[PDB]
Amino acid sequence: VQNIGGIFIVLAAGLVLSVFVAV
Amino acid sequence: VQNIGGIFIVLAAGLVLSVFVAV
Amino acid sequence: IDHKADLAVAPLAITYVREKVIDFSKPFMTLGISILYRKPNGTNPGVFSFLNPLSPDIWMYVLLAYLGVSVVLFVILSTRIVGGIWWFFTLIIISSYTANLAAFLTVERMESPIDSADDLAKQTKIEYGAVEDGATMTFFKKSKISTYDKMWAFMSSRRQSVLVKSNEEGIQRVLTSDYAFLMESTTIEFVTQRNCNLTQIGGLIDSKGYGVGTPMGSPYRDKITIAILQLQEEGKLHMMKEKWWRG
Amino acid sequence: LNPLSPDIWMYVLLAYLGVSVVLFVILSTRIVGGIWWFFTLIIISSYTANLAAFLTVERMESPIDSADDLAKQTKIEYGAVEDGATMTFFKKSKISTYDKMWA
Amino acid sequence: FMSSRRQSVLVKSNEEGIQRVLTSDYAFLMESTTIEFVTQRNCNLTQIGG
Repeated sequence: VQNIGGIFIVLAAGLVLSVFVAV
Repeated sequence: VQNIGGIFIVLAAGLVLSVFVAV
Repeated sequence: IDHKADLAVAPLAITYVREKVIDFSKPFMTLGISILYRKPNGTNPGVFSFLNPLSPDIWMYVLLAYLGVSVVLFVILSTRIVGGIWWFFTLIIISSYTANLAAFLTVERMESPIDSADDLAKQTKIEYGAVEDGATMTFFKKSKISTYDKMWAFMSSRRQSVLVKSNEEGIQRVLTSDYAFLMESTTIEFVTQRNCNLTQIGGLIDSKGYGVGTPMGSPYRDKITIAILQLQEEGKLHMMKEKWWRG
Repeated sequence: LNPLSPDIWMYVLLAYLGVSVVLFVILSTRIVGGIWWFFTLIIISSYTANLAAFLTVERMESPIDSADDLAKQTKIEYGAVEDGATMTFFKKSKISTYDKMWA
Repeated sequence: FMSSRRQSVLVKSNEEGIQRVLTSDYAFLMESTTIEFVTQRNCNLTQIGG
């Protein structure tokens, strides 16, 4: 929550960017 | 926080000149 | 003063407001006003839980998420960049944990231990008082120092439930709630030797004297005075002190 | 949402991508690796110190739960109804919490 | 703060004031001419404040 919610959001964004790069 | 930015870009220009000299 | 008693041997403090009414002998015991409080019932140790994280369930969410993305990194150039990205993400997590722990430790270090009586005079959450119709209450009325004037003003503001009738009710009032008492230090020494759960915070405020209460205008008081001075010369008062205050 | 002024991390991001691509297009490698590791450690330490200062300032200001905690607090302003009830008691109160609340 | 502890922290003479500064964690408060004589005499002490 709060700071950790933004941490989870940027973790999911890094996961989506890793999925896009990895193709 | 811009006090850190000035010494940061001075050291960045120093490492750029170090890369230019060493290569 | 009504001559229903010809001697008083119960320990009463020698003050100016009672010297003009009745007479006393030499003080067989010296005295100081001090504050009784409970010991600090904190400092939770790590015998069962030691509080490793802050926001602990969401810390477990962080650990589960990083283990899941470690499994994702295991199953699938880009590997170096993704591992470095999660490396400085863990560095961000470590920095946030360090900042929160440093804030908690700096808050915990900057605390007031209410050692002096003026620290008790400043705050109002820690209720305080003394024995009703005693020498400590009468001393707080005539005290022209503003700290004890503030303490007596707070005592008189909430007088319905702060002035007990006996020192056993003093122990029953310290042992519950957040109450501190202002009374005679020999009684504090007795209840701290008997019970090792309380502290005497602060030193002696002012000196007094335990004399023998006599009706005013008697040579009986002078004979009692010479008898007490010879008895303290005889040293049996020290033997009674070592007999009764021990244990 | 740092209390420090933004876009310095954007400068670090653009300069980091620039030094990464001028490393990629070419004893100097360990030197520039240690230099960039030390400077990113400096940036991480400064960010950690600023977060610690902001968290200490936030945790120093406790929520108001009592009258004396409100009296020590200064940013939240307080008052009551004038010339009547709950004002004349504050006019003639000698307790230090209520004296500092009449202040 | 001084008058609440008026029988413990207050000296009776000037010789008690200089020794309590030297021995214990304590600062004295007196007229500046005697402090000028002490600072010209002794080197381990100094004068604070206007």
